[PDB]
Amino acid sequence: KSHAEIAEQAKHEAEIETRIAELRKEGFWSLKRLPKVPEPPRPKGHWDYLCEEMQWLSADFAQERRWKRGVARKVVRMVIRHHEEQRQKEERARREEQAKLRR
Amino acid sequence: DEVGALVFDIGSYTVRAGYAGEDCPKVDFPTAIGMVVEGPTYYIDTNALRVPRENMEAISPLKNGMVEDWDSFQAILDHTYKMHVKSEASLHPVLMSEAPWNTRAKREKLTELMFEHYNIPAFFLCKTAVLTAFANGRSTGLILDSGATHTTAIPVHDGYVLQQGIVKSPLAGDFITMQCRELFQEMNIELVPPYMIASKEAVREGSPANWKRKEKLPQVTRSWHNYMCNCVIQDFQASVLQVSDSTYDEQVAAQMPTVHYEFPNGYNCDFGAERLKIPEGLFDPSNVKGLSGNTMLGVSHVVTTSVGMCDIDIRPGLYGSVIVAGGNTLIQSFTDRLNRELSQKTPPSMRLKLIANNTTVERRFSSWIGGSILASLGTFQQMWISKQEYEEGGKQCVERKCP
Amino acid sequence: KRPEGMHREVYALLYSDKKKVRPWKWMPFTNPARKDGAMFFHWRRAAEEGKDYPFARFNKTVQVPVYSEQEYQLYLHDDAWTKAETDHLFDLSRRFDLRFVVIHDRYDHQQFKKRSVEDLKERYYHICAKLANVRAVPGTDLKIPVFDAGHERRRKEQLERLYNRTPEQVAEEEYLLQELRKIEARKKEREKRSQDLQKLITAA
Amino acid sequence: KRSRKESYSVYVYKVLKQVHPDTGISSKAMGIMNSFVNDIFERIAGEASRLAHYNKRSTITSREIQTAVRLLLPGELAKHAVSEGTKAVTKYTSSK
Amino acid sequence: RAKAKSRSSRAGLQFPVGRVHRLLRKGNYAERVGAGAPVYLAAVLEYLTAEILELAGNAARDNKKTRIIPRHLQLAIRNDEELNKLLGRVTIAQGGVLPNIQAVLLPKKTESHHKA
Ligand SMILES: Nc1ncnc2c1ncn2[C@@H]1O[C@H](COP(=O)(O)OP(=O)(O)OP(=O)(O)O)[C@@H](O)[C@H]1O
Repeated sequence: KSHAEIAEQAKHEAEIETRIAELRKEGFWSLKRLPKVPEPPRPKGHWDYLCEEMQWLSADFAQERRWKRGVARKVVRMVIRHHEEQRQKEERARREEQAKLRR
Repeated sequence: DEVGALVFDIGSYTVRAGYAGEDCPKVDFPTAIGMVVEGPTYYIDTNALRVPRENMEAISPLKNGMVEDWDSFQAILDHTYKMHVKSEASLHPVLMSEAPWNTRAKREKLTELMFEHYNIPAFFLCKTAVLTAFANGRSTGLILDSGATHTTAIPVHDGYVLQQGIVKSPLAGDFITMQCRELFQEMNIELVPPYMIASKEAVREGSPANWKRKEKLPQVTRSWHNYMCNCVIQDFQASVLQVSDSTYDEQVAAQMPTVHYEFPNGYNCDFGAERLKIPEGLFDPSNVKGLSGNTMLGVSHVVTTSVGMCDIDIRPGLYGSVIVAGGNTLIQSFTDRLNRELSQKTPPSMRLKLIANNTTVERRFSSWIGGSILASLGTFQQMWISKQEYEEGGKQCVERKCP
Repeated sequence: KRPEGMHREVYALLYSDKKKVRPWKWMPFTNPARKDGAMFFHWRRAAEEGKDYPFARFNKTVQVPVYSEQEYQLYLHDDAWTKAETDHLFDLSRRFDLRFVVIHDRYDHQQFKKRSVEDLKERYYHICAKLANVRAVPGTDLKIPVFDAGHERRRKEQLERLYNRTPEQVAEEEYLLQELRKIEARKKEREKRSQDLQKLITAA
Repeated sequence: KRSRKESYSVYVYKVLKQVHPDTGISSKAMGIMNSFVNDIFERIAGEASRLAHYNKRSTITSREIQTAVRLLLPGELAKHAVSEGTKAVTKYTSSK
Repeated sequence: RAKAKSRSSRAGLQFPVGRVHRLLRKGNYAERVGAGAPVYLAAVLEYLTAEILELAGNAARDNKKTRIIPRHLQLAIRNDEELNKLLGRVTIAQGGVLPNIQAVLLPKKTESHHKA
């Protein structure tokens, strides 16, 4: 390199010109972005208490719905197990006749 | 905190009534109740409405999410009170939902109608968007409700609705029903409701239906016949329709597996790209026959417009809390298409986030669940409209206690 | 003989290494947080029938000031604002917990001319500051930090410009982003290095 | 395509906060604590394995771990660990 | 099914009994690990960690710091009679040995008035 470097350098000047053009377009860095916000919060806010209790109860309701569906699945699987175990208990009564012969 | 109450979610399609604190409403019936002018008799039970008799012209007590027939409204309220509720209204406070665009005249007339006729102990009229935000775990956010009549994006900030940001589009369940009607008519499919069918025999795919018409037919109106046809069409929608993942491409639409569906009369056929071209109108109404007009805003367009009309300081929060609800939202792949379009439109800085509630109970009953958890809070006890408040301040009290 | 009698694992570890009468009832109750005396009901225990409602403590209303007609006519007079135009603002503030993002929407644009959020907030804070300045003994935070509405306006405008950026201000803006670093490095590494190298050649 | 590696930082920070609510711990101190945990784990496991092997036993039981704790921990430190383990086993078999 | 309860909660331990038993069963330390071995191991680990953390927090409060660092761990391990016996072979990164006090320099020799 170090020869005919104009082809590479003039590109940077063109980029500077396009940077100025874009700053004119919408702006490069927004002037004085969020310098001051002095609004003092309320002591607590009735609506903030309502939102806190709302979160508390909504999380609870969602968890409760999920747990209720889980418990329903549990009881259904449990009744299926009860029936299957009744039939397995008939089979095991046959096996118990065999085990009594064995004893 | 939890007191015996009755949360009423009077939707344009179905009305959900139940006790505050429950995970699901006690009763859910279609809102297009059949009516016969005998006073007029109304039927507020699925087993008492979809029946082959009793002309029962569908009056649709409400329209556009607002009350339009106060007599039919009183009738449906009475029936809901003593058919499934079965309790005196004077013993249970009432928290009822309302459309955000509901006028003050309605609000006040409804308020006074529940104190001089039912004599309820307390009252409250909350907006559907507020209840939806309340249920999904957000006090600030955008509520996208794609109901039967209209699809609306309602921005909620700090538990209050921003009216200026409300955007509505008629592309709703009615549009889907119309498109299904057009599709059936184009494919030479006779839409025969169940009440007209005496018996049917299995036929090959695509062959004419072999069904027998009942001799002793009911004396139905055009309205009730159209209602039965619309019920069949909604069943077809729930069974077949699917939203396209990306923008509708006919070439890609012809590469998707078909869906089989049998009409009540026995006619059955597989649907290819026609079931994915109808739901495209919701997102892109440009490619819709008979809908020649670009003013109609799609779901993503409605969302972006609703968020654009709000202050920029809250738009980040709105995009960070975009709650999707409604029956139409249950269509397959609707959520994916909506999220993709919003991510493509939503600016990078704005963190787009879609709440992950998509269950039928969670979606269609979001508005009711919101009021159910709102009336079960001890903090909400101080916001009720008491009978004394109405008697002293009058019907206009609805505007101060529940703006 | 081995005493045992307990669980195998615990036993080995230990030795081998030697009427209700509280009826719930449906009770009515009055909420102290209400002034109308509305009587509600609750599922309470029998041991506390008559106790005050506990959630009443969550009723801290916002501190919106109230002033007399004379005070208004004297100090809060404004050519661009009338009493009918000002009282509504404080009413909305008292009704919606003094949040201006919701008060603006609630503004009755039919009887009142259109107002932005920033000017409404400015009018409110100016009324508050005047009420404080005309008060000495109550200590109403005399030195209120009233925000600059003009700075707030230009901030709302510049960020709104930064909002809509779809065509090229969000995608092609990556070019200007890279330029933010190029100009902070190339400009220096060229001109300051030219100065340094000229000084070096002078010393050389 | 994630290559997740595990650690005890979750049970150690919890223990720290339950014993020292106001005092925290740095990341490197957490790594040192995890290394100590793993080292004591290895020591106790190897001791119990060897003890079981001496008695021609193919299973490491709570008794083997108890004697390994008696052996490893010195003086007035073993006793406490043995007592804690016994009280945890008794409270574990009691179905609480 | 019934709400699944972890083994750390049953016994009342913070450290993972599950992960302990996991490392043990596929760690080749034995052929069939007992059900109580991992519980006891996790309990002993938890007790030792609690003790060393107590000592480290005490050292930190004595040094007027909030975040525990290798300095505090080293000090705690080398101060306790039994932990040092247990961790005599161990070395800690960024640690240090117990220091000596420099106050002894003052009442023996200091800079004189010469060209002070
Ligand atoms: N399973 C389903 N799959 C697809 N679409 C369905 C399904 N069920 C209902 N829909 C559609 O959803 C619509 C009903 O909307 P929905 O009742 O949820 O609105 P809404 O909550 O009543 O609105 P509003 O509260 O404003 O009255 C129907 O028109 C129907 O086409």
